[PDB]
Amino acid sequence: PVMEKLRMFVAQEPVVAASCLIGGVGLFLPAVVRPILDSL
Amino acid sequence: MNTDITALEKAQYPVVDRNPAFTKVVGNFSTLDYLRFSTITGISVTVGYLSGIKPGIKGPSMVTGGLIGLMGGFMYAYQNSAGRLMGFFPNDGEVASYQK
Amino acid sequence: YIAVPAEILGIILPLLLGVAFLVLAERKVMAFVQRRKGPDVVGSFGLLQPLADGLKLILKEPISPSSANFFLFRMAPVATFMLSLVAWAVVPFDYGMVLSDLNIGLLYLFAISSLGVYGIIIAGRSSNSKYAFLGALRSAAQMVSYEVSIGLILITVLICVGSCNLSEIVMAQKQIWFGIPLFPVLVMFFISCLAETNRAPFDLPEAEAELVAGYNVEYSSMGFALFFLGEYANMILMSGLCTLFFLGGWLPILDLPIFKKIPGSIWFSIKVLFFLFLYIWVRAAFPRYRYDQLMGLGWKVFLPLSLAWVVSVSGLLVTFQWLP
Amino acid sequence: PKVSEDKNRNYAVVAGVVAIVGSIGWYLKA
Amino acid sequence: MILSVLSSLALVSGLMVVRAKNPVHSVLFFILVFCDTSGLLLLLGLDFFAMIFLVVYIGAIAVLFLFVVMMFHIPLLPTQRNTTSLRYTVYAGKVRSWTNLETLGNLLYTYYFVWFLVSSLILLVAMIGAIVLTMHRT
Amino acid sequence: MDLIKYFTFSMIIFILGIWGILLNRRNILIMLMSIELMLLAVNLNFLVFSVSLDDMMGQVFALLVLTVAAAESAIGLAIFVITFRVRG
Amino acid sequence: MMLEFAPIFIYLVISLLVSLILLGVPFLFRFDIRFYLVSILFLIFDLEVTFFFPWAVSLNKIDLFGFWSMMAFLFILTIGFLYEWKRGALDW
Amino acid sequence: MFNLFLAVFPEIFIINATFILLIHGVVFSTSKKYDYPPLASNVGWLGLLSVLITLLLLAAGAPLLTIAHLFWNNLFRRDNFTYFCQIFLLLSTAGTISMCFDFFDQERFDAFEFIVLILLSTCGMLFMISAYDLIAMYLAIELQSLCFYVIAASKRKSEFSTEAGLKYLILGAFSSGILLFGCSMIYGSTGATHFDQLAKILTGYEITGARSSGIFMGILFIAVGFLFKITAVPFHMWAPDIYEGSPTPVTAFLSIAPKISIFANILRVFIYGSYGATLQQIFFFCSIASMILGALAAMAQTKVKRLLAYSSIGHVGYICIGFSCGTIEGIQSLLIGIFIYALMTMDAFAIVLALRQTRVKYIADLGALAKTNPILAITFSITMFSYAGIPPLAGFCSKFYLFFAALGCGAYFLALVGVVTSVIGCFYYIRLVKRMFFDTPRTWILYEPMDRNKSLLLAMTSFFITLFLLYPSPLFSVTHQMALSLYL
Ligand SMILES: CCCCC/C=C/C/C=C/C/C=C/C/C=C/CCCC(=O)O[C@H](COC(=O)CCCCCCCCCCCCCCCCC)COP(=O)(O)O[C@H]1[C@H](O)[C@H](O)[C@@H](O)[C@H](O)[C@H]1O
Ligand SMILES: CCCCCCCCCCCCCCCCCC(=O)O[C@@H](COC(=O)CCCCCCCCCCCCCCC)COP(=O)(O)OCC[N+](C)(C)C
Repeated sequence: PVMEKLRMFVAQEPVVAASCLIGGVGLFLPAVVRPILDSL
Repeated sequence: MNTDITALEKAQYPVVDRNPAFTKVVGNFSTLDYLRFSTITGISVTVGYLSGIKPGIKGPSMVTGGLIGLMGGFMYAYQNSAGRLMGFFPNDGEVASYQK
Repeated sequence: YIAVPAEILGIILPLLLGVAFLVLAERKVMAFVQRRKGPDVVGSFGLLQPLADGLKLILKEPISPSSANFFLFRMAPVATFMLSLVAWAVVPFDYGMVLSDLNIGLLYLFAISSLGVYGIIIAGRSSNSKYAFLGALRSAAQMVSYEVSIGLILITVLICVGSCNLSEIVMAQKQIWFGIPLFPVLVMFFISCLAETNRAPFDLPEAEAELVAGYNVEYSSMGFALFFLGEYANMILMSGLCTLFFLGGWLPILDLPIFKKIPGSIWFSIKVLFFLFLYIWVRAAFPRYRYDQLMGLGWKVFLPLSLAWVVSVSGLLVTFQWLP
Repeated sequence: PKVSEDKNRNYAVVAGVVAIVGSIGWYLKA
Repeated sequence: MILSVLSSLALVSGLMVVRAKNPVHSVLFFILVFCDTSGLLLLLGLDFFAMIFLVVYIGAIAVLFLFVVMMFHIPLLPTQRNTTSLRYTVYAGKVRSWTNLETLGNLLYTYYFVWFLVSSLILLVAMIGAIVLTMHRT
Repeated sequence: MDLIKYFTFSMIIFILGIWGILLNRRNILIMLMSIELMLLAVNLNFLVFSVSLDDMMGQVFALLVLTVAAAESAIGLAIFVITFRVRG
Repeated sequence: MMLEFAPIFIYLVISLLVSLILLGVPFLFRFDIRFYLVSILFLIFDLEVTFFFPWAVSLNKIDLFGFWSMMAFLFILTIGFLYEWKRGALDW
Repeated sequence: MFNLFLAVFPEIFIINATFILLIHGVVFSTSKKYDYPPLASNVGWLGLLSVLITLLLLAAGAPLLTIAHLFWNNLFRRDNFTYFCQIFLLLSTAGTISMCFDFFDQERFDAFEFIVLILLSTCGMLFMISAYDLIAMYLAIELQSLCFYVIAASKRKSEFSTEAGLKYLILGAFSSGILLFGCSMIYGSTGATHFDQLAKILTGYEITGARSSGIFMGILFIAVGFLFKITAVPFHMWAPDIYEGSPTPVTAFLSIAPKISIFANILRVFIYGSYGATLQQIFFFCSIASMILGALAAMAQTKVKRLLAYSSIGHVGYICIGFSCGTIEGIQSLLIGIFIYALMTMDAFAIVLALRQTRVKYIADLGALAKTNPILAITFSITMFSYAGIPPLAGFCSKFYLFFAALGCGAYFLALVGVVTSVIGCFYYIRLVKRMFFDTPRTWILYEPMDRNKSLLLAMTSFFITLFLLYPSPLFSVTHQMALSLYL
């Protein structure tokens, strides 16, 4: 599965994984959370 | 934003849902749309495999071709479905589906 | 309209004496960290030591052949010093304690900081040496590289406040400092300001420039000292930028309406000197950092991460409609 | 001598078969 | 009179750029041309562009050129007796008056957003081209 | 009369850049500075016209021109350093 | 609204005078490509900052459209920087 | 919201595929598992597939691509003319990228950035045809300009490639500055950067009744910049050197893909932004000079690429004949000439790439080619005759209808100069013929056989050229519809 390769990548590159995680959060909030709170 | 979707050349055919939502036109895919999607994706995957044997990257080339074909076929199917709902295409099916 | 030069001198002269006493503070704090006393004999607590240093530097023969076109070598200190001073014309000390009231005043700071690269470059080139020029060029490349991280962090700050004006940035921090939420961003900005002034573990470029050469170039007696003065003025400026943006610029830190006797002009100075103490602490707590890994670090752990922080702040503010 | 054992080339073959079938259906259904 | 002397000095620097004796001084005068130009824009009333000229032209382009050079070696007549008092100021519109930055960003990313992406593609072309040509990596 | 002065100054910068690029066929470095001068003069033309007409299409396009100027300079110096590697 | 730059000009003149009086006191008594590459990356990632500056200030006026256009711009430059990273040209 | 982007799918898809190809190439060109594979042909085949898919997207969206025309009005305006122009430019790009595959492995040039830059410049060209404003016009020009500046100097071992790339860079930068200075004053004297409102403020009053020194000279500078862009005499400072120095696949992409888009751009500017009838004069003299000097200069060249460069300049003059006579028939002749010249240029560069396998340099190396490979000799002779304008071939029809358009407007001097330049032009073409059929040199150069894609493209183009006069109705009808779609 992809989990082993993903975890090995996170272990070797901490800064890139952290940057991707924060960027994914910052892109997921306005693309998913925003429409569902727009409709209350 | 202020958005107005009005074509310069109006639809020659009956119009249903002049501004169709993404989910519905995705759900309007007929067997022809699925067939053209599948053939585009298959052609792209085959080209990706065949081209990437000389460099030796036989699987990654397959995946890249598959991504390209999936995107292209989905765009083509969506365009056809939309033009059917917008009325630019023959759309003889969902015009009957609208009545019932 | 004749009142301006008085303000200019009142901003310049205390800056120079503060640079001198900041050198003294550097020596004294490094002494105390290493279980020492530092300059104590001169003056009372070493307070007259910078004065003795200055009078000693003046009372020496100047080595000024300059072995060159006689012009570019004497203009580099002037350029770096005038830039490091003009960067101080926009700082909003307390409320009206600001010289110029630029409606942007932040892209202006970014531009002034970016322009402070030619001084060292033309100093290295004018100084006819096959390694001093190269070392100056590496230092310039380092500052240039960390400028982009500085700019991205400035954008991160500017998103929250919504206006470029420096006074309004502090005005927007009545609720919280912007340092509590953006603490990783504050650390990044501190490290970038630390690495952009060659005043850090991020120091090796110039460190080897003297080790392999000994500065066997046209070393003016105290004409060279203008580089040192400008570097320490930049130290003070980039120490104050952190307390303008991430800490409250002049607002009380954690205060009930009881300690209102003191003014806001010293709430700024206490944070500035705290950040200066942190500068000295970091210098005398860590080993130097190689230039091979300096560039790689500055390009691969700060640009993507600061860009991600920009993206996350913008996305979170937009989602909940929390914009200014 | 019963299985191809190349799980990567098999996907290419099935994709090509799907492409041919889709092209034929496109020609006929349309 | 501030415009005249600044324009004249910019013109002199631009003239000396093309007839320079060595590339170093050519780049040095090239920097002064943009310095004067930014001052002129500042006089014009556009503070944002006046400082982008420092950030880009003499912030990155001039540094790049210097790095490369280091190595590899009908008008209205001036009569204004009765015109400085005929200025009609419409106070409406002064309330909630935007700057040169808010106005630009209002319509740069929203209405004319295709050209913005075209400029992004231009930047990507430059970034790729600077690498394909110059990667020796020996 | 200041629009006239602005336009004349920009036009003289433009013709001076043309002058610089035309004369020296071999410098290859003054040519790039002259091209930058031409772009600068046109940017000032656009900004001055935008201010005079109170129209915003001048400043948007002037800002977009900077991307082209930077990209052209970057590619120019890339090709220059490639060319210089051959000789000397 | 823009008279606040004449103080900057006078400050600059006085600072130059102070520098002159400071320098005059004693008187009264070979090629690397990597440098070019880092300069190019700085230029490219400085243009993006100059583009960010109008976006952040006017981000309130524009909702879910300017933000996503700037995100597309960032994605394009991120693809560029990713090609930059893997190819090399980013470490020494 | 999302359906407002149905008019930009043929471009969004090509951008996304370009990004995917760039990512795949950069990821798998540095993998130690596969030992740094040479994935230039792989990326090229994927790019050709992407071009075919976006061509399919563009072709099937004829009823579409005109929706939300108010929302996109400020940015671009695409119509029947733009639709056909894009659908032909993309086909030309596909053919060029297809006939250069063997160039990647024959001489071991595995740089996949070449293909991604071809794709991205093609996207820029697709922007240019749809561009309906001065800003978008200039930006779309600059996309392809920078892509070509990068690509021309790609082969960094030959002094020709680097110097030609630098000359192209300097000339294009000067031309772009000239064009942008021209647009700046047209904006200054009228505002109204948009083409729709630029064609309405200038139609009100003729230039003869009152003289505006700003609009006229801005239009003149725009025309001068555009003539620099297409390398039209006297603005041909270095074009033969650019075409000789640049790599053969690059020159194959040039002079077909850029010229089509720039000519569509010039059509859009000329029809709308020009009502003073002052561009007739600038096109007249420059096209005459291009005709005369191309005809008189291509006869003195001994290499092949220089001859193709000067033939391209001559055909540019022949096409520019259509601008001087502004009528429906003039634009029809211009577009038909562009189409035929594009096909013949593709065929000729396929010939040149075929003999590039053994490094053909001069015109004498292709001596006695009728013996080693008779059929390729016949194909090259037919293509050369089509260039000449011999009746029983394509290329004669284009010159014919260009002459008809020239005589329709009463420009009798244009017809005479066209005839005489054709007479001299055919002479050195037949001179090329003699050395390739009749006289046999002592030493023979042997050429290794070709590959299937180039051979198939060459056969298709050769059958198109010969049998065009049998059934030319579809091209004429397309061109008549395109010429009228500029207004309705
Ligand atoms: C009296 C006679 C009447 C008439 C009788 C009628 C009979 C009907 C016969 C139809 C034959 C179909 C022919 C279609 C042919 C397509 C081209 C063949 C494609 C092909 O190379 O094969 C597979 C690949 O796979 C696909 O890339 C994509 C796969 C495409 C091919 C899959 C076709 C499978 C269809 C199965 C239908 C079963 C029909 C059963 C018929 C028998 C019933 C009794 C093997 O690749 P590979 O890596 O080992 O090796 C390839 C190959 O060597 C060359 O292409 C290259 O030189 C080399 O670089 C490498 O690429
Ligand atoms: C989702 C948004 C887009 C995300 C991608 C955008 C960026 C573009 C990146 C494109 C390049 C990615 C290519 C790498 C992807 C992973 C590669 C891979 O899966 O291959 C693996 C394994 O892959 C496989 O085995 C099977 C994968 C292909 C089968 C599926 C084909 C694709 C079908 C359609 C695509 C998916 C659907 C569309 C997307 C949902 C490696 O196998 P090999 O090493 O070649 O096998 C051994 C080789 N050797 C014998 C020499 C030792």
